[PDB]
Parts: sequence; C-alpha cells; structure tokens
Amino acid sequence: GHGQGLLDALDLAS
Amino acid sequence: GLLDALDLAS
Amino acid sequence: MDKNELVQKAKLAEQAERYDDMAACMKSVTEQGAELSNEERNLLSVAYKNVVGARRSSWRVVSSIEQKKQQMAREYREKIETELRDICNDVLSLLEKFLIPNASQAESKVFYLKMKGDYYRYLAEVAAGDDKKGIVDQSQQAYQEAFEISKKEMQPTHPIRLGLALNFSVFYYEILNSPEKACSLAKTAFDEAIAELDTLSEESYKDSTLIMQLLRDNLTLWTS
Amino acid sequence: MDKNELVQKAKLAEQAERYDDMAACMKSVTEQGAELSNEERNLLSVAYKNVVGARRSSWRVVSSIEQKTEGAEKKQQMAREYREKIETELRDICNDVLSLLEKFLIPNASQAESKVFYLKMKGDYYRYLAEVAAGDDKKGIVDQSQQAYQEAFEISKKEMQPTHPIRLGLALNFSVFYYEILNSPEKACSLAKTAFDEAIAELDTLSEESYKDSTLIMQLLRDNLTLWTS
Repeated sequence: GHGQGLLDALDLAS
Repeated sequence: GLLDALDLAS
Repeated sequence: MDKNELVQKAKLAEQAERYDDMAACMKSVTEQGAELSNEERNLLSVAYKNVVGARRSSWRVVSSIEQKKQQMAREYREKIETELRDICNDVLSLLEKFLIPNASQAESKVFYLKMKGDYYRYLAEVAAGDDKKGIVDQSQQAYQEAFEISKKEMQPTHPIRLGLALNFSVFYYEILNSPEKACSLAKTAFDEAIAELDTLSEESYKDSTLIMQLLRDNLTLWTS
Repeated sequence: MDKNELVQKAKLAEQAERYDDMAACMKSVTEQGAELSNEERNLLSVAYKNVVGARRSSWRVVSSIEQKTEGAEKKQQMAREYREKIETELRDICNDVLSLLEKFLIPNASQAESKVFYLKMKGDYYRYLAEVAAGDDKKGIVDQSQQAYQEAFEISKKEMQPTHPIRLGLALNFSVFYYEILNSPEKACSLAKTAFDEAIAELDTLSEESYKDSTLIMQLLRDNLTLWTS
C-alpha cells in the first residue's frame, strides 16, 4: 500500500 | 559531555 | 554520462544517507533535459528535501539560540540562510528550466508545482522584509495552480493531491498567518477523501491514509 | 582568529548539528598550539567522532550491499566503486585526527588523564583505518591501533582509578578492538572482565558525581561480555 519513495518524495509538512 | 567525547564503541 | 548509471548511484547514495551526492546525481540527470520518470522525479525530490531540510533545521536551532555573543549567532544564522537560499534557488531553477516545461502528465505537473510552492515557502521563512511579499506570492500561486489541476484530474484519495493539501494548508497557517483558511483546506481534503474510500488503491492506500492522519493531526494542533 | 571565538562557534555548530563546521573550528583551535582544556578536548573529539562516524555508517551500508549483490554485475561494481570513494574520505579524516594527535595533542598533554584520553583516541582512529585497510596494509595498521591502546592502558593502570570513565571507556574500546579487529574473543573478554571487576571493587570510594558515567560504561562492558560468551 506504499508507493516506492512517494511519501518521502512529497516532503510532507508537519 | 565526557561520555559522548569518549566515542564509546557501542 | 548515461542517465541510468547516475540514477543507480543516486539510489546507493540514498541508502548511504549521503544526500549531497544523491542530489548531484539527480541534478545531472535532470540537466540532460529529458522528462524524468516517476522514480527519477521521487529521487530528485528526496535528495533535495534532505539537503534543504538540514539547513531549515539548523536555522531554527540557531535562531532560537540567538533570540534567548548574539552577534556570533546572527552571523552563523546568516551563513546557514545563504546556503539554504542557494539550495532553493538551485531547485527552483531546475523546476523552471526542465521539470515544469517537460511535464507531460497532470500528476507530474501537480507534483512539480507543489515543489515550487514548497521551495518558495522555504525562501519565505528566511526572506528580507523587503523581498518577502514577492516570495510569498510566488509560493501561493504555485500551490494554487497545482491545487486547481489536482482538483480537476485526481481522485480526492490520491496521495499527491492529499500531500498538496497538507503543504498548502501549512503555507496558509505558518506563512500567510491565515488559520481559518488553513483549517478549512485541511478539513475539506480529509472529508473529501473519507467520502471516497472505495477509490483507495492497493498500491497507495497506506500512503493516502497516512497523509489523511497528518491532515487531522495538524487540524488537532491548530484547533487546540 | 581568537581561540575563544572559535570555541563559541564550535558550540553553535554542535547545536546546529553541523559537525564539519565544528571540526574545522576545533582543528583551528588545536593548530594554534596551546594545550586544550578538557572542554575544548571534548568538543574536538565529539566533532571528529560525528564526522568520521557518518562515513563509517555509510561504509557499513555500502559494504553490505556490495556483499548482497554478488551475481548482480552492475550493482556490485557500482557498490565497490562507491565504497572506495567513502573509504578515501574516511582515511583522510582519520589521517587528519592522527596528525593533530601527533603534532599537538599528545606532546602537549600535561596530565596522565589527558595522555590516556589522546592515546585512546589514537587507538580508535587507527582502529577505523584498520576496518577499511588494504589486505597488504592491514596487519601494520592493526598493530598501530594495538600499540596506542596498550600505551594508554599502561598509563591508566598506574595513574587512574579503575572507576574513572576515561579508564573504563579505554577498556571498552580496547576490548572491542580485541574482539572485532584482532578476532580474539579471549583477550576481549579478559580485558572487559578485569576492568569491570577492578571497578566493582572501588565503587564504595567513587565520588557521587561520577556514579552515572562510571556505572554506564561498566554496564556496556558487561553487555559485551554477555554477548561474547554466548
């Protein structure tokens, strides 16, 4: 259920 | 900060 | 140099936690001028996120000390600020010269326009009072343009769409000091995604619901 | 530049987690040639420990990938080449520290405690070099880390109480040199056990201010004995 590297690449704020 | 400066091996 | 060898070295540099090497690889790939694949796009972003993020974190620390000899801290802060502005301008140039004009798919146009909003937001956090308005304007228009496309093209559960909401909501709250707009954007994004859970995909449902948790955590911080 | 200024800058760098900047400020202080205070010695050591530590950690990750990619031609070749670039960086850093030790810190050390601290440091950085040595150079490097640790150890045995954190931290690091570098579980457990026991026998006399540091390092000695006799 995780796209590879995507959450880390989205540089999420908070 | 002596324990940090000691660079203890694990 | 062959693009595929630089991307392989960017993935080893990431494993090694050597993000300045990772960034140098991905910038060299971007400068070849061909549209990045999603995997290359995500590597270039992770590399720079970590390069600039180190300086944001040091800036916050040295600012806190300086405010609590003062001169030495001011000049150290200014030195970190100079590095941070150079890294932002690096990314913003890639964005302008290669990444945004080559983006041939909506998902990548939203990703990049969101990145341009984030890097202007980092410049805004350290801006001269005199340059600050212009920089704030540029971050907001990048995020506004990404927002309208994401709303048109993507499902409310899409992680890029949710991450844009998260970051643009934090732009409203921290940079424009507009907490009602911040809360409303975060609450709508959370609510519109809960209303369409059957769209979650087996590839990305943990990414989508993680960002929704983050939207609610910021709503909690901001309402508390 | 003024040494006090350089020390204040190194402290800011530490808070900002900017260890290359910290190490450059403390290398400049050391190169003016006055004996460092304990405070300054500890900042120099924390800065280089983090600078070299990042490369050690990177080296371990890339080594592991290079082992796991046997029969994967592209990947193993690239992991080798990357490993060799991080080794070059790690050697330069160790050689930097080892030069400061020889030219300034060891000759200037006025007290046995500081002598011990710097000879231990010399053991440690030759031990980092030994981890990455060419096959031909390795015996020679290992013997240099052993001779520095041993010189520190004979000084500490005559001049420091068994409970002193610098003597205990020497026993910790030198026992790990024996187990990991010389592949001697016997000399490693002998040294760790003896150090722990000699400390146990002087705990009643230990100043309260040192309870924490001393007994923490004693727990790490025993954690290794437990591991190494399992």
